[PDB]
Parts: sequence; structure tokens; C-alpha cells
Amino acid sequence: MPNFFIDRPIFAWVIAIIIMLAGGLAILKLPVAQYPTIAPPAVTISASYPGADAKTVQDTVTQVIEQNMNGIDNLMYMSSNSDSTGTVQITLTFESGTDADIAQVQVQNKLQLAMPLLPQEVQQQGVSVEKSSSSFLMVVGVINTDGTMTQEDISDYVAANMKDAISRTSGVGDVQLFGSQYAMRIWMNPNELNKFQLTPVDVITAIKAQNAQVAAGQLGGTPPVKGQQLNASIIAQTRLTSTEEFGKILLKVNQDGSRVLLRDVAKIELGGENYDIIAEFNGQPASGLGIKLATGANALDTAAAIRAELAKMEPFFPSGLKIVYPYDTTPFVKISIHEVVKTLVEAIILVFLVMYLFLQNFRATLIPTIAVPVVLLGTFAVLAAFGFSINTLTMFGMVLAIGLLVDDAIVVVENVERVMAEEGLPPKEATRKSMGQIQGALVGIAMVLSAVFVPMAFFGGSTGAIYRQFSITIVSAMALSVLVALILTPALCATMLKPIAKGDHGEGKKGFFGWFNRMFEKSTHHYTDSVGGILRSTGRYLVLYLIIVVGMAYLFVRLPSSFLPDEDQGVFMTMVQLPAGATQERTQKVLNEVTHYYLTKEKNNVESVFAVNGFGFAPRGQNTGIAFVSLKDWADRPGEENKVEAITMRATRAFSQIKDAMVFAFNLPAIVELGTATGFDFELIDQAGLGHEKLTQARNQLLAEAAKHPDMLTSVRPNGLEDTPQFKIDIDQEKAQALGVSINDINTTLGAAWGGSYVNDFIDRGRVKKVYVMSEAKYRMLPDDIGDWYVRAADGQMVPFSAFSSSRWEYGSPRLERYNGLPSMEILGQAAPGKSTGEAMELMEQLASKLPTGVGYDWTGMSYQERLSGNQAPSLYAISLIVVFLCLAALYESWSIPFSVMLVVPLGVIGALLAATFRGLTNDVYFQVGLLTTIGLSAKNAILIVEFAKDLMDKEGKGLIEATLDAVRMRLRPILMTSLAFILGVSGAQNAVGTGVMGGMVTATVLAIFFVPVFFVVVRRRF
Amino acid sequence: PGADAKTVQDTVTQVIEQNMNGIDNLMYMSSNSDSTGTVQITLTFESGTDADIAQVQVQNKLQLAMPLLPQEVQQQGVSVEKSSSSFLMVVGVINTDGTMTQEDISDYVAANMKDAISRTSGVGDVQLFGSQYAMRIWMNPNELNKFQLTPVDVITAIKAQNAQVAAGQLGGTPPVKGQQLNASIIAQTRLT
Amino acid sequence: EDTPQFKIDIDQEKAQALGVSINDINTTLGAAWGGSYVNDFIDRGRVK
Amino acid sequence: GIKLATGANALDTAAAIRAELAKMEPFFPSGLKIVYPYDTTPFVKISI
Amino acid sequence: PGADAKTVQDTVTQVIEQNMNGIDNLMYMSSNSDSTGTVQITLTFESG
Amino acid sequence: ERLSGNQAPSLYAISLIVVFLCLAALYESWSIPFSVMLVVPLGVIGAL
Amino acid sequence: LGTATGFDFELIDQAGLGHEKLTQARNQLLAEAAKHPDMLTSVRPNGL
Amino acid sequence: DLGKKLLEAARAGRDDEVRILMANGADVNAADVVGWTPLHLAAYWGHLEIVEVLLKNGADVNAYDTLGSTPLHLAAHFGHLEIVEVLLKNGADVNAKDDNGITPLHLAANRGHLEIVEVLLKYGADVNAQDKFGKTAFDISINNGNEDLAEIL
Ligand SMILES: CO[C@H]1/C=C/O[C@@]2(C)Oc3c(C)c(O)c4c(O)c(c(C=O)c(O)c4c3C2=O)NC(=O)/C(C)=C/C=C\[C@H](C)[C@H](O)[C@@H](C)[C@@H](O)[C@@H](C)[C@H](OC(C)=O)[C@@H]1C
Ligand SMILES: CO[C@H]1/C=C/O[C@@]2(C)Oc3c(C)c(O)c4c(O)c(c(C=O)c(O)c4c3C2=O)NC(=O)/C(C)=C\C=C\[C@H](C)[C@H](O)[C@@H](C)[C@@H](O)[C@@H](C)[C@H](OC(C)=O)[C@@H]1C
Ligand SMILES: CCCCCCCCCCCCCCCCCCCC(=O)O[C@H](COC(=O)CCCCCCCCCCCCCC)COP(=O)(O)OCCN
Ligand SMILES: CCCCCCCCCCCCCCCCCCCC(=O)O[C@H](COC(=O)CCCCCCCCCCCCCC)COP(=O)(O)OCCN
Ligand SMILES: CCCCCCCCCCCCO[C@@H]1O[C@H](CO)[C@@H](O[C@H]2O[C@H](CO)[C@@H](O)[C@H](O)[C@H]2O)[C@H](O)[C@H]1O
Ligand SMILES: CCCCCCCCCCCCO[C@@H]1O[C@H](CO)[C@@H](O[C@H]2O[C@H](CO)[C@@H](O)[C@H](O)[C@H]2O)[C@H](O)[C@H]1O
Ligand SMILES: CCCCCCCCCCCCO[C@@H]1O[C@H](CO)[C@@H](O[C@H]2O[C@H](CO)[C@@H](O)[C@H](O)[C@H]2O)[C@H](O)[C@H]1O
Ligand SMILES: CCCCCC
Repeated sequence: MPNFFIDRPIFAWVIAIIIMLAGGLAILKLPVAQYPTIAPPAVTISASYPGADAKTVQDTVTQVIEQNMNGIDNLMYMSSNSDSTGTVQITLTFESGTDADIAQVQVQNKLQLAMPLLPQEVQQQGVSVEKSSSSFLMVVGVINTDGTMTQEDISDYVAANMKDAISRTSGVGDVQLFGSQYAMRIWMNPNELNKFQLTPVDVITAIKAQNAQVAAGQLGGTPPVKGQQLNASIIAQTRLTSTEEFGKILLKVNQDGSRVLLRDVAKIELGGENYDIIAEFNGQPASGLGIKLATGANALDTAAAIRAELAKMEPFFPSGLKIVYPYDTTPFVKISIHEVVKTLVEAIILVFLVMYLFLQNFRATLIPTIAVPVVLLGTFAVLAAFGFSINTLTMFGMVLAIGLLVDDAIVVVENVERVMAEEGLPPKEATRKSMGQIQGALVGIAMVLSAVFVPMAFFGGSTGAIYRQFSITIVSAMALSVLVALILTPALCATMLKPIAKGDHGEGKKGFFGWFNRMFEKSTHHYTDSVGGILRSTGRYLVLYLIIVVGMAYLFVRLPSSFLPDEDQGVFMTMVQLPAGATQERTQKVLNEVTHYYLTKEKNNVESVFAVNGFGFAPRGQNTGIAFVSLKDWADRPGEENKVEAITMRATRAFSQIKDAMVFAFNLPAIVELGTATGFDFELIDQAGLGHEKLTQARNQLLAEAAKHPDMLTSVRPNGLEDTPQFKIDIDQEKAQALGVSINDINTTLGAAWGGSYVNDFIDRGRVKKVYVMSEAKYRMLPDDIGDWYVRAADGQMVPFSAFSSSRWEYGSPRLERYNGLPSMEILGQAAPGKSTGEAMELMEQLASKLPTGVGYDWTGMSYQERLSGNQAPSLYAISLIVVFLCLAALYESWSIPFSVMLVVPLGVIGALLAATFRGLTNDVYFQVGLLTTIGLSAKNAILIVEFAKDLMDKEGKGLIEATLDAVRMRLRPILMTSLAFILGVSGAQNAVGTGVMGGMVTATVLAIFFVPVFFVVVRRRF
Repeated sequence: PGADAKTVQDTVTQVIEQNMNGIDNLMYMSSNSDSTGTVQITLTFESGTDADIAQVQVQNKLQLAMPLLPQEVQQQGVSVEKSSSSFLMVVGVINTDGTMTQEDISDYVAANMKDAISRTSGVGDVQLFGSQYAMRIWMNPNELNKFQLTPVDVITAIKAQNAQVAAGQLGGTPPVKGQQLNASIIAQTRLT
Repeated sequence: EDTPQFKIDIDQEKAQALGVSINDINTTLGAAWGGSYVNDFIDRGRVK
Repeated sequence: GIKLATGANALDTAAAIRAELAKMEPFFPSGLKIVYPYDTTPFVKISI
Repeated sequence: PGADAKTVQDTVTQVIEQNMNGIDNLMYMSSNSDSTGTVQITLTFESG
Repeated sequence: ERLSGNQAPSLYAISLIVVFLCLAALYESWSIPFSVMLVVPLGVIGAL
Repeated sequence: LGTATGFDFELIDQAGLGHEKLTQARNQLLAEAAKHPDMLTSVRPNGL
Repeated sequence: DLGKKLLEAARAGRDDEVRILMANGADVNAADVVGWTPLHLAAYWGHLEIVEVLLKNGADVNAYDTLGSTPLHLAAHFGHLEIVEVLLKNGADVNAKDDNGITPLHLAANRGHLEIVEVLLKYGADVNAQDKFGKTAFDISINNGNEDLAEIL
């Protein structure tokens, strides 16, 4: 094939153009995102029950839905929350590779058939079935600075004007409104209602009657009286459109003939559907939009289009309204792409410098400058073909790949320049011979590198999805590098390179290049003299090798483990947790203290504080709040002191002072959708109808045992709420029936007044919206206000609530968890310093076995993923090694020689481990792939050294040591040229990527050139 | 529940059948309306048809018929399933000690085993060889007439007294300024 | 083109004063001029 | 009485049922025991 | 039933159309709100 | 119709490039392709 | 796929005759099938 | 400070922590938002040792929540016979009424704790004590249909 394209350089050029056009076309049409779909498909069933407690929600909604989630394909597990905010969220996680659309519609369909089994109030509100993912493209915050608008006022505008326009914007997937639009709030007065002998039942009956869409019919409708001239539609009652109209809702007419209207017994205003969430952006009332990226969309174009549309909305905004961007993933994808193009150009620049420094002719320096871009563009085309996207994982996979692409370029050209310099052949004949020597190895190197990278794409779940991005990218880039090295760069060499006279090593030159040639020819002689001495005393160096393999193995284990590291993302949360029974006013004051702190003490680092009262990651009680702290640019925060890690600890340390509040800052995970932070996600399950109280005892019993193992388990806590005091009220059925007061009227009065009742819909300025009847704050606060509410008897007398009720305090769960349709309690925890998660999990299984009868357990999330994916690792390492060996066996026609190459693996690794150990880095995915590329390039060097060595022994009939010394001599220059390009040069990921190679190369280069010849001689002597 | 073959056919089967239209790769449709109150409409598709889409299409049409069906039939839960007519296997459950009766065993399997098996991927349909426990109110007409009550009164009382009420919260949102207490209000709960 | 609509207004107070429920008004008006789908019947063994 | 979903693999599905029943057995009341009076999958395994 | 185009559009068409974000290969979306009471929101997708 | 016409120019452009590159590879020349591709206008005018 | 010799016949009410008439038609057909043992064997209803 | 720590320890049943907190001088009159002292919580959750330890450390046995319910109400209602006895020995008001006029006997009778009812009667519980609806522990037993309880009262 090289011979074919050496005679046909125009064909070789056509293939290069077809690859470049395919690549250029791919770059434009390819999707762009921070991370691809890594987490397994999850479908969350969300519902709302106004004024309902954790148990009411669970025992009427959650259990009913969970029972009807059958006949759904590829379901791994099911988790559900039921809390006292009147919320339920049932997350159904599916097998990795499941059609998320098919998964959702099957969940959606089985729910719709279970809707008649839910309460009327839940059916009316509706149950949402959405694709579970918190991987937002950006959060567009909407704030009011002049204090003319409340959080309700903003939310309503964002919904009615902006939300639909952002939905329309090119490349936008899903858009969540951070708040609710207006609702017709009827704030009832029990003193007024009692005065006129009325109840909330009468208010609801009147609103349902006087705010409705009535179907009237038609004038001259078919069948008509023949001769009819007109056919008009009849309009009767329509929905009310104003607080005025609702004001005049007629409840009662008295004896004297006076009208009792809704405005007489209730305050009426356009308020919010929900008052549980209070969101603030630097102390100012705020709403927002949670924008997601659409499937196969460009994040950079979408973000620009969103900002472009928001700019067109600028003129229509009310006075004081501003648009802010507390969260945005766009800047990361810009850097990820920018720093690939930088490395790509720097590589080409540095190769040129090294190529010219050694070969000393500009015509040779252009061959890599053509080849590298062609292959890189080719990679973009193969990514598009396999349906991959431009993301961090695929981009940093290419950064690592450039090393392999640069080598293939230097290897082919240098070997031609040498063959010309040593024999004196014309370029075309020199290229033929040159390629003839390496063409076999290049094909072999492809299969070996394939056998290294391909297997990790066959990992299962989230871990496999991540490795797949690097695997396909590097294999594609590498595979095309060999194709270009066998088709294009040979043809370029045979046409572009100039004749070099036999024995012209450029020592006869003057100046720097004349000196360098004499200097390097000495160094090459001193090198062969050194290797000559090494091969006299092999046994000693084999002992030094075992010290490195021992050093490697030890230094590998001692280095801390992770998947994706915790980096400065310019954002971090601050949880605010007040004690059981604490109000949102008390919580807001702590949130204000948290907001004040960040804007006062961290004014240099903090940009904004999005203080969300009554919220965590989901809607929480009044006693909870979270603060999404958005930082300034990394250019405005120099030093490790002004990074999230230090800012987090400083904040947490300062907030230890706050009384009656567990306030602590913590960093965002790299991919939140998984929450992978090392450690486990343990589920404790009630398997024998033990109840909530018995499951609480078993949890405390497990948490107690875990606390007696600091050596194994650290920070083993529950991801749930403790039982809070709640107001039990018992309606006496006998006293109710005796007075002639119906329980329906009683439970409606209590439910509507204290809980709030969603009556029906009205039309505010052309938008359909909810009507809510509820008690005015001051009549539904304390237990004494219970007796202020009156229910009308059959006889017409108004009976107070104190007459037929009797209340006491008790304890109940404000958030009841279930796993696989059984009452559960999620327990988080991690392995202790110098311990694996596998060990920590095995103890949690041991401790869990000693718990009471009927108390089971299970692993979910990262635990489930790590549990299954971990079992695959040994099988993939086996295939990787077995196939690498088999490939080299076919290449060298020997079962023995392959070992000489495979023994180089530790020489590549040891450097990276030393670099990581002393810089204090982790064994993250970026680093692990960094080792595979370091091992790959190390193997590539050794493969060509051994091939040349064995070829000299086979073809020219040279001795073992002669052939070895002659081989390592020929291969010194191209290995040093590749290595020098790294030494010259060619941000947590950038460190993991750069340091996952730099340290490796600095040593691997020095170790390989001296140890590869040892391995070959030692192995050849043995067999 | 309690319907004859014709009542079932005329109020459900026909109403559902009439909505089954514009469904791709449908070969034929067969229904059975019997005096147990049970309807079973099998829609058989062409070989190669995506059973996922066939189910999605069939239910899309059923959901148009759902509101026209009696409230008793809807509250029993209508099921759309894409399974074989024969049984893959039978998972029998016995009590060797003889501590639990046929009825006690059936209830346990229904409450502790059935659901998890029904959610298992590949399981098209699970059929309990027994019945899950219910609160059986066995009425006496002599005692009902004696106190001048009907099954209507019995049903009215149960829905009214065996209620799970959403009663709101103390110091709920929006609250008054200076509110210190916030506690869930717990009224009537389901009878156990 | 925009069509004429015969808008009939029910006086809520005047109805309550005379002792007629607006449910009976809305149904009488609705059923008369528009028609009302009450329930099904069996015509030669078919639901209509 | 378990029925196989359309297209689903009998042996794979049967294996998943046994795996799920294995998680239940430990928390059974005293006396309760699983029996396998009808299975079409063993023939497929053995005959193959 | 018995709702003019405007009532139909505000309470039905707008409510459905606003939730028609995040659908793959959507070229355009046209809807009719009639004085019959009917809505028909047609979503035309990319060829293939 | 708009789409058909808007993508027609780039269709002709890539079609010419592909045919040109195919001749360059087959005949191992830059002259034969260029000498040939110059005929295209002589045909196109005929169709017009 | 069914049995070797077996067939699956469906007698249809096309004109809304009713159940009693369709029964008479079925009973008649079964009797005529019984008078042809040479061709048809075990012709019976799959119902109650 | 340590009062909010004792309330959690009392509720959880951490005997060792309560003991350590009693040494440090944790406030035993420390209540939550509803007025439940650690004795209330310990009595509610059935932690006998903590109930004894708290009473030793000068805890109020007749302490009442914001609705008038004492620890004996909770202990009697949730079937903690040992705690009911320990409280009554340390001078718990057996005839104590909450805001509803309900007594420990009413609550014990309702859940049908026959053993506890006998203990309350032994320490002089007014069997003829009526709630806000004029109903005694006997009127409860006949309504619940408890034959054993009906005979005792
Ligand atoms: C590891 O992950 C962390 C952040 C993810 O980053 C975010 C953006 O993504 C989250 C996801 C995917 C969750 O599932 C969360 C969650 O379940 C929470 C809370 C909290 O609000 C969260 O805050 C998140 C949360 C995030 O902010 N728990 C609750 O709401 C409940 C019912 C908590 C009950 C008790 C406490 C308060 C909680 O157990 C606490 C002791 C810690 O375990 C957490 C605050 C973890 O922090 C750490 C490591 O100290 C986060 C889960
Ligand atoms: C040819 O087919 C055979 C096997 C199919 O293989 C199976 C696995 O698939 C079946 C299908 C797709 C059905 O539709 C069935 C059916 O409709 C039945 C019965 C009945 O149990 C069945 O048993 C099946 C049945 C199967 O076992 N009839 C009924 O339930 C009702 C409501 C009344 C029964 C009427 C009489 C008593 C019945 O007709 C009888 C006279 C025979 O004709 C059948 C028992 C056939 O036995 C044989 C070997 O002559 C089977 C249909
Ligand atoms: C979607 C995926 C894309 C798939 C693309 C597939 C395209 C299919 C192409 C089919 C090729 C036909 C088979 C090869 C031709 C051999 C016989 C030709 C006749 C002959 O006498 O041989 C010479 C060929 O040169 C020789 O002695 C051998 C050289 C053969 C050159 C092959 C040219 C193929 C170019 C394809 C372009 C696309 C590249 C994409 C990878 C002629 O030529 P000559 O020597 O007389 O020359 C002019 C000198 N004055
Ligand atoms: C839809 C819109 C998309 C727009 C995007 C851009 C599209 C790009 C399209 C690509 C077009 C290809 C252009 C080919 C360039 C031809 C160069 C002219 C060469 C020439 O005429 O001289 C020949 C000699 O060449 C020689 O001396 C031997 C050849 C060695 C040099 C070849 C260098 C080619 C470099 C190509 C780079 C293109 C990059 C594009 C990304 C003479 O002919 P002859 O003597 O050989 O023939 C007779 C043999 N007896
Ligand atoms: C035995 C065969 C050698 C015969 C020829 C030897 C000398 C060649 C004389 C050429 C005239 C210029 O002389 C050349 O100048 C270059 C400047 O770039 C110098 O080259 C080098 O010298 C200095 C040290 O002095 C180095 O640190 C530096 O890397 C480089 O500049 C040398 O001094 C000489 O190689
Ligand atoms: C701490 C990181 C790990 C360290 C890795 C060290 C390996 C890289 C350095 C290799 C340098 C090679 O250095 C080479 O050593 C050998 C002996 O070992 C010397 O050889 C010496 O011993 C041989 C064997 O008896 C004698 O025949 C020879 O006369 C004597 O010089 C070479 O003259 C020297 O050039
Ligand atoms: C399923 C996957 C199986 C493949 C895995 C093995 C991968 C390793 C491939 C080994 C590299 C090729 O190995 C090398 O190929 C060249 C040709 O390119 C051979 O050389 C051969 O050239 C030509 C073309 O095949 C032959 O007509 C000629 O007889 C022979 O000299 C070398 O003798 C061989 O050593
Ligand atoms: C030896 C002919 C090779 C051609 C590959 C395109």
C-alpha cells in the first residue's frame, strides 16, 4: 500500500482532501456539550397535593403509583420521596442503553391508567412525568433591582413573555420556570364567614358556580327550520378575568335584601400558587429559567441564541427587571475546544522546530504539518459517523491522541531521512525501502493500541459511557494516523524530500547546526557505548527493573482513587438547616447572614448568591434553605486560596459560629446527575411491614456500628429527615352527627382554610391560571385559631371547631423514603483514608446482616454502577493483555519476543505516578487514559526497536547484541524528537491530562532507550 | 365488579372497540365479555411489529375511551399488556409448617412478592393464583333494616370516616411576621 | 371572517331571588339550544 | 402465573425472576417456601 | 364543547403548545383554534 | 420548494468537486481532471 | 402456529341479528359439520 | 446549647450520651417548639433508662406541653408499662388532664393497654373522669369493644 501511493501521490492527496472535507463538514454538523449522556436514563414522576403531609401523600398517591409501575421494560430500580410540602417524586432508573423516550412513555402510560385511583386534588393538579436530569446548559436568573416587583410578579412575567420565547430558541431542549405564575388568591376571614353564617364550602360552591365556562349552544343550529337566515354561536357564562369580578362572587342574600359578596368575607389579590419557596439574588426578589440543551444540539450556538433572544426581549421588560447568569456550562466548552486547538497548533509549531533542529531542511518540516491536521479532521468525521459529540471527554481524548499523531509523522519522515543519509538512495527509492522496514510494525502498532483502548469501551453503565468517549476518539485518531502513515506521508516523503549523499550526517556544516550534528553524533556513540555496557551486566538491571515494578505497584495503590475530580466550576452550594419546627422567617435571617458573609468577606471571589429559602435539591420544609454561590472568573481569583476548596472550608468554618443552624458550604460534583464523589449510596429496606419507627431503630443501630469503624467507614449519615412534632386533631363523629354537622363540611373547612384548596381556573390577560381559596395568614397560624373556624349544621346553627374536635402533639416523618416499592432509608458514606470503596461496602453488608429480622438492604446509584462495572474490569484487562500479546506474536513470528515489548509497561507508568504523588493529584479517568497513551507511545518505541533488532538478525544475519546496538542507535533520534516536542510543552482536567503524561515521558523516554534493549537480549537468551 | 357478560360488553368492550382505529400493522381484534365482570380485548399484530409502539398506539386509543367507561371500571384499573398468551413459568408458594392458610399465603405473595416480579424486565403479565386481602364489610340486611340504614349509608360512612385528609400546617406559608412554630396538621388517617 | 356571537347574560342575583339554581339554568339553556349527550343506548346490538 | 413479554428472552427473564425471589426468601415468615411446579425454561437449557 | 376559538386557544392550545419544547427534528408547528371548540396542533418533523 | 432551491448550489459544488477528485485519483493527474471538468458548462447551457 | 390439522373458524354477526339468532346459526353449522366425518373432525365451539 | 443536644439524645435513645450530657449539666427543662422536655420524648419513644436518668437529674415529671399533655399521657398511650410505673413512683399526677380533659387512663384505655390501666388504677386514677365530650375510659372500652378492659373499669 505504501509502494502503491509512492507512485500515486495525487491519489494520496485526493484521499487527504476527502478526509479533510469529511472532517470540516463534521466539525460544523457535530453536536457540542460539556459532557455527553453518561448517567443511565431516569424518569421522575412528580405530583403536588396542597396541604398534604408526608404520609397522606405516600398512602394515597406514592404507593398507588408504585403498585402500577409494572410491564415497563429495562427497569433497574425505583426510588420515591413523600414529604410534608405535599410533594412526591418517584425516580425510575433504567438499564444503560435504554431508549429514554420509550422508557418515559411506558412510565407515562402506566401512570395515566392509575390516575383514577389517586385523590381528586392530585388528579386536578396533575402528575408530571419528565426525563430526570439536572444537567442544565445554563440557569437564566430574572431579578428586580428597584424593588417594584415581588418573586410572584417576576415569575408571572417570565412565564407569560420569556419562557415560550426561550422554548422557541434554536437548540433549546427543556425550560423549567424557577417559580409559579399568578393565581387568584381568596384569603378568607372566619369572623366575616361566621357573621353571615357561611363556610369555605359556600365560598368554593359560589366560585365553582360563578367562575365557569358554560356551553349554551347555537341560534339556527342543525337540524333547523328551513328558511333560517342566521346561524350564530350562543355565549353564556365565561371564566372571570379580574380580582374585581371575583370580589362580586355573590355568596348569600339576607332578609333585608343586602348582598354578601366574596370581597366581604375574603381579601382577593393576584398572588403565587406556592409561598413555600422564597428565591433571592443578592437580597433582591428573583425568579429564573432552567434551560437544558436539546439532543444533538450545539451548546455554544444555543447559549448565543438564548442571549440573542433575551436581547430582543430587553425593550419589553418592566422597570427594574435585569437578566443574570449565575450558572453557565458554556465557558467550559469554549475552553475545552480552545485548549484543544491551542495544543493542536503548539504541537505543529513544536514538531516543526524539532524536525528542523535535527533534519535541517524546511521541505521535511511540512510533511507532519500536513499529516497531523488531516488525521485530526479525519477523527472529527469518525466521531460524527459513530454519533459522538464535541465534549470534554472526546476533546481531552484528542489532546492525548496528538502525541500518537506527532510520532507517526516523525517516525515515517525520520526513517526516510536516515535511509537516504546512510545508503545515499534517491528520495523515491529511499521511501520505498524506509516504509518496507516500518510498514509491518505500523499495522502491528495499530492492532496493539486497538487491543489497549477498545476493551475499556465495553465497560458497563456510567463508567463505560465515560471510557467510550476516550476509547473511540483515541482508537479513531490512532487508526487514521496509521492509514495516513501508510498512504499520504510516504507519498509526501517520496516527492518533497531532497537527496542526501551517502555518509552526509551534516558534520561538515558550520554554525549551530554544524555543531549540533557533531554533538548529537557523539551523544549517539556515547549512548550505544552505554547500552553496550548495560548488556554486559543485564542481571543487575533486571533487579533495578523489579525495584521499579515494586515501586510502581506500591505508588499506584498509595495514590488516591476517583472517576471525575471535584474542580473549581465557579459555583458551590451552602446548605442552611434550622431545627425541627423552625419557620421560613427564621431560615431567611440565616440565609441573609450567609448572603451578607459572601458579598462582604468574599467580595473579591463571589459574583452573586442565589438564596433559595424552603429548598434543597427538591422543595423542602420552611426550616431548610440552600444558597447557590456563583464566583467571578478564574482570571479575577488567582492563587489556590481563592478556589472553591479553600472558599468552601473558610465559609463552613465561619458558619460554625451561627446558633440554631447547621450551615455548611460544599462544592458541586463534576456530573451531578450521578453524584459520584467516591463512597457508596446504601438503601435500608423494610421487608416485613415493620413500619417507619422500627426502620428508624435499625438505621440508628447501623449508624452506631459504622461509627465504631473510623478505620473503615467515614461520614456514614442518612440522606433523610428526623421525625418532627406535628399537630394531631381528632374530629368526634358522635358530637358532629349529634349537632347535625357533616364530616365532609368539617374536613373541607379545615383542608381549604389551613391547607389551601385549588378550586378551578380563571383567565388573567389571556392566560388560564389557578384559583386558590385559603385562610388569611393570621387565622391559620397557632392551634388556638382552630376554634375561630365555624361549620354550619343542618339546622342552620354555626358550630365552632373546638365543639367537635380534640387536638394533641405527636411525632411523624416530614419525608418518607421508599426503594423498589418498600419503605426505605437512604444512607450515604465513604471509605476511610487509604481504603477502597469495595472494602467499605463489604463491611456495610456485614454490619447490615446483624440488624433486626425483616430489615434488608440494597446498593443504588454510584454503588450499583461501581458494584457491576468493577466485576467486568478483570475480564477486560485479560482480553487487553491476551490480544496485545497475540498481535505482537503475529508481528514478530514468535511466542517469546512479544514479552520484550510488553515489559516496557511499568517504565511509562512509574513517571506519571511519581509526578502525581509529589504534585498530590488523584487517579482520575483523565490520568488513567493518560497512562494508556503513555504505555501506548512507550510500546510503539519498543515495538520499532525490537522489529529493527529482529529484522537485522533475520535478514542481515547479525548477532543478538550487534543487531540490538545497531537497532537502538537508528531509533534514538526519532524517540528523542517525539520526546523533545513534549519537553518543550505541547484547570484541574488540564493538570490530570498534562501530568498524566509529562512525568511519564520525562522518565519513560530515558528508561525505555536503556531498558528495551535489555528486555530483547534477556528474552532472546531465555527462549 | 358484579356485572353480567352483556352489561360488561355494552358499557365497556364495545365503547373500547369503537375507539381502536388507525393502529399500524393490526391483523385482527378479538374480545371476550363474561359474567365475572372481566373484559379481554386481544389486538394481534403483523410479525416484525415493534410491541412497544403497538402498546403505545393501542393505549393512545384506549385513553380516548377511558372517560366514557363506568367509574367502577376505571377505579378497578384498566391494563394494556404486550405478553404471550401462555405461561413462561409458575412460582408456587406453600407453608410447610401449616402456620399460614391458603388466604394468608395469597395475601403475602400479593403484598410482598407480586409487585417486584411484575416490575422485572421481560415479565409481560403476572397472575396471582389467589387474592390480596381487602377490608371485607359483610353486611347484614336484617340489622341494616332494623336501624333503618342501607348499603348506601354504609358506603357514605366508610368514605367519610376511613378518609386520609390534607389538613395543611400550623405557621404555614404565607405566614404572619413573628411566627415561631411550623408543624404539619394531621386530621383523619386511613383505618388500619 | 369574524362571526356574530349571541351573548346571553344570566343575572345571578335575580335567579337566587326567584329561587332558581344556575345549574338548572345552564343545563336548560345548554341542553335546549346546544344539545346534551346524556348516555348511550343499544341500536340493533351496537352502542350509540 | 408469569407470562413472557413480546420479544423478551425466556431464559434471561426466568433468571431475573429467580434473582428477585432470592432477595425475598430471607425475609419470609416461618414455614413459607417457594416451589417450582411449572417451568418451560429448564427444557430450553437442557435440550440446548 | 360550547367554547369560542379565543376561550379554546387560551385554556387548551396555548397550554399544549407551550409544553411542545424539547422535541427532536421539529421543523415547525401549526395549530387551529375553532369556534366549534376543536383544537388541532400539527407538528411536522424533518424528512427521515 | 425553498429548501430544494437553497441547497441546490452547494449540491452542484460538492458534486463537481467529487467528480474532479475521482478523475484525479483514477488517472493520477491534475490536468486530465481540469481538461475534463471544463466541458460541464457546454452541457449545462444545453439543458438551460 | 397452532396444531397440524387444526383450523380456527370465527362465525360473525354481520346484520345485527343478536346473540340468540347467532346461536341458532352456530348450532346449525355444527350439525352440518357433524354430517361430514370424511372431511371435518371434532368441530366444536370455543365458548360457553 | 447542650439542651438541644439532650432533646435529640433522649429521642434517639442514646443512653451513654444522655449520661455524659447530665455530667456536663445539660438543661433537663430544655423543650422543643411544642414544649416536650427530654422526659416527654424519652417517655414517648420508650427509653426507660433515660426516663430514670432524667428524673434523677431533677427533671419535671408533671411537665406539660403547650396542649397540657404530661409524660405519663405519652407513656400510658404508647404502652410503656415500666416507664408509667417509674413516673408514678417519682410523683406523676395520675389524674392529670390535657387541654381536651383527657387523662393517661383515657389514652391507655383507647389503645387497650390492660396492664398499664391496672397500674394507673393502683396509683388512684379517677375511673369516672370525663373528657370534653363527657366520655370516661369505660365509654372508650365499650366503643372499642374490649371485653377484658370493660370488666376492669
Ligand atoms: C454528595 O452530594 C452532595 C451535593 C450534591 O450536589 C447537589 C447539587 O446535587 C444533589 C443531589 C443529586 C442530591 O441527591 C442531594 C440530596 O439528596 C440532598 C441534598 C441536601 O439538601 C442535596 O444538596 C443534594 C444535592 C446537591 O446539592 N439531600 C436532601 O435534600 C435531604 C433529604 C438531606 C438530608 C440530610 C442532610 C442535609 C444531607 O444528607 C447531608 C448530610 C449531605 O448528604 C448532602 C448535603 C451532600 O453534601 C455533602 C457531601 O455534604 C450532597 C448530597
Ligand atoms: C386447539 O387449541 C387448544 C389449545 C390451545 O393452546 C392454548 C395454550 O392456547 C389457547 C388459546 C389461544 C385459547 O383461545 C383457548 C381457549 O379459548 C379456550 C381454552 C380452554 O380451556 C384453551 O385451553 C385455550 C388455549 C390453550 O390451552 N376456551 C376457553 O377457555 C373457554 C371460555 C371455553 C372452553 C370451551 C371448550 C372446553 C374448549 O374449546 C375445548 C373444546 C377445546 O377446543 C380446547 C380445550 C382446545 O384443546 C384441545 C386440545 O382441543 C384448546 C383451545
Ligand atoms: C462512501 C464510500 C466511498 C467508496 C468509494 C468507492 C469508489 C469505487 C471506485 C472503483 C475503482 C475501479 C477499480 C480500479 C481501476 C483499475 C483498472 C483501471 C483501468 C486500467 O487500465 O488501470 C489503470 C489504473 O491504474 C493502475 O494501475 C491502478 C490504480 C487504480 C486507481 C484507482 C482509482 C480509484 C479512485 C477512487 C476515488 C475515491 C477515493 C475514496 C477512498 C488506469 O489508469 P492509468 O494508469 O491509465 O492512468 C492514466 C495514465 N495516463
Ligand atoms: C461546498 C464548498 C466547499 C469548499 C471548501 C473547499 C473545497 C476544496 C476542493 C479541493 C480542490 C482540489 C485542488 C487541487 C489542487 C491542484 C494543484 C494544481 C497542480 C497542477 O496543475 O500541477 C500539476 C503538477 O503537480 C505536481 O507538481 C504534482 C502534484 C504535487 C502537489 C499537489 C499539491 C496539492 C495540494 C492540495 C491541497 C488542497 C487543500 C484543500 C483543503 C500539473 O498536472 P500533471 O503534470 O500532474 O498532470 C499530467 C501528468 N502527465
Ligand atoms: C573536527 C571537525 C570540526 C571542524 C569545524 C569546527 C568549527 C566550525 C567553525 C564554523 C564557524 C562558526 O563556528 C561555530 O559557531 C557556532 C555559533 O552558532 C558555535 O556553536 C556552538 O558554540 C557554543 C559554544 O562555543 C555552544 O554553546 C552553542 O550551542 C553554539 O553556539 C561554535 O563556536 C562553532 O561551531
Ligand atoms: C532513580 C530512577 C531510576 C534510575 C534508573 C537508572 C537507569 C538509567 C541510567 C543508565 C546509565 C547507563 O550507564 C552504564 O552503566 C553500566 C553499568 O551499569 C556501565 O558499564 C560498567 O559495567 C560494565 C559491566 O561490568 C563494564 O563492562 C563497563 O566497563 C562499566 O563501565 C556503562 O559504562 C554505563 O554507561
Ligand atoms: C483478526 C486479526 C488478525 C491480525 C492480528 C495480527 C496483527 C499483526 C500484523 C503483522 C504485520 C504484518 O506483518 C508483515 O507484513 C508484511 C507485508 O505488509 C509481510 O511481507 C509480505 O509482503 C507481501 C504482502 O503481504 C507478501 O506478498 C510477501 O510474501 C511478504 O514478504 C511481512 O513478512 C510480515 O512480517
Ligand atoms: C495495493 C492497492 C491498495 C489500494 C488501497 C486504496
